[PDB]
Amino acid sequence: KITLTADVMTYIHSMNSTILEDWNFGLQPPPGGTLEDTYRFVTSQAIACQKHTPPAPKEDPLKKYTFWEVNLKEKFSADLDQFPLGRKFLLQLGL
Amino acid sequence: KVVSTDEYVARTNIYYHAGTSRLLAVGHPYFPIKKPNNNKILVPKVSGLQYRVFRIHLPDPNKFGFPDTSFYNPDTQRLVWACVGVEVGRGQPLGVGISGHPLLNKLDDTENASAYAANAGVDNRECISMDYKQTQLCLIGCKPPIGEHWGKGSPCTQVAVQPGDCPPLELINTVIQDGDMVDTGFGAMDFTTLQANKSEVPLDICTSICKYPDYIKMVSEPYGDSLFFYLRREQMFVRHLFNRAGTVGENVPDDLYIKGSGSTANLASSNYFPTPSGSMVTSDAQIFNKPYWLQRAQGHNNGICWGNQLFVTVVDTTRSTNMSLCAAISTSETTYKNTNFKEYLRHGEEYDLQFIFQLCKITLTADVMTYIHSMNSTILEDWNFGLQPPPGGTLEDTYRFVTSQAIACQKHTPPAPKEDPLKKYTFWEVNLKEKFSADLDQFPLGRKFLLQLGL
Repeated sequence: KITLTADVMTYIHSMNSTILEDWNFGLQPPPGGTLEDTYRFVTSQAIACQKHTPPAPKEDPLKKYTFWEVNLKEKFSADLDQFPLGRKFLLQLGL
Repeated sequence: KVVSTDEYVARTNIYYHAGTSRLLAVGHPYFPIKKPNNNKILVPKVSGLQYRVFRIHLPDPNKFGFPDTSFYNPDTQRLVWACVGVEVGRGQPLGVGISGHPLLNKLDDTENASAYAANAGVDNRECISMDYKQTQLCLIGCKPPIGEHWGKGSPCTQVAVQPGDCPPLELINTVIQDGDMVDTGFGAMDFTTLQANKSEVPLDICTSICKYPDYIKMVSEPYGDSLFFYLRREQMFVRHLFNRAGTVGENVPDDLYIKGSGSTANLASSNYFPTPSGSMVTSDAQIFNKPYWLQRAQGHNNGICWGNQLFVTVVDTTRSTNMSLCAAISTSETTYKNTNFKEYLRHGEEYDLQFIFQLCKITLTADVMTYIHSMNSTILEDWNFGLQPPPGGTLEDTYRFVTSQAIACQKHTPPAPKEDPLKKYTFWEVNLKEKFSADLDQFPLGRKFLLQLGL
């Protein structure tokens, strides 16, 4: 996890914009903010669940190049015990 | 998930009284009197069977100018009006009306016959009258009442109905508007559309629609804004029994009798119908001129007159007596000349309302707001949140705020007044903006209520 404060953010951005851009910060309720604000927030926030799903997928910034693609999105697991590496690693570190 | 207003609504120790001076309405008991050629109603229809609906307007609490304003913080909440006490004033002396129709589709007394009925010629209708079902009722809410009734429901694309063919039915909900008709003892339906006959019921209702409070639905309401308080009192019985003249729509299955013979040979109409009769009225029966304390309500909304609005809906036959007034054409002839006198019919209604309201504040936080909005946008929209100084905000912000805020007092007063979202409908308007008071001691209800609660 990464607590995102100003400096933090900045540093990251400066380091590599994308990182943040890629992420998404769902609008949140402004602390102690003027009712007006809060209100508006609600509204906007409310009209944010219109089920409209038009999220234009970004483009591979390296489409140019080509290499062996390896999708893992559906291969993550917790009980490493069920895996060699897991076992090894696990035991290795111990805890 | 919904919740009782008590959750988000804060109750103050402030109470106010308000009530109409004395409402009065007079007109024709059966129909309006308008110019034959024209349409402008010289005289309006006025009967004890008209649904009395009141759009009670209240002054904006937040906009109201109070003595002390400490009790709450305008930077965190808004004020709302909450009714807690109401009394309905009925001024006319107890009495009964009576309606009918010169050519009601009456056939013959089915109650008891010596010998079989005659034969159906044409235009056998007659002039009759009656005393509809006795009904007392009233209800209140921040939203208007919704009636149910019967009507010609749209059909299916099949046998293109053969003229005369029986129409299909459909229960219909509708906003009970002021003046509408209450069940008379004939049910709730669009007599107009359902009875082409135009002589099945007394005139006063002939061309109209009898409505009934769709209590059920009203309560089923989650927020339950429709109505939070009410009480009904109806009763009636069979005065007479009659046969409906006309032609058989659906025939009697022979497997339910033995063929006639001679006079009997031919079947008489089986389509009977009764004469409603609201029995005698009594004082002890009375339901108005009594105070109602809306302390608790089984509904989620607890008398939160949102938008500073209100809906008192009443119905009372108990004082229906209409007076037959007659004027002569010539102060001469010492002999009664039927043609020397013009007969008229008039009915009047005396009303007067009064209530007690508790002031209420509502801390507006996110969830809060949301809930409200979700519940009913308007509420907030209607309110106004003057820009405020952002806490600890960047000087830049604060600054800008100032500017904007500053340029907000340019004396420019172009506030386009909103539009009645129910302009469509129409009912008895009741402005109270200038009738609120604190020293309830100066008022009956006040006294009563006051003492009643004690503190």
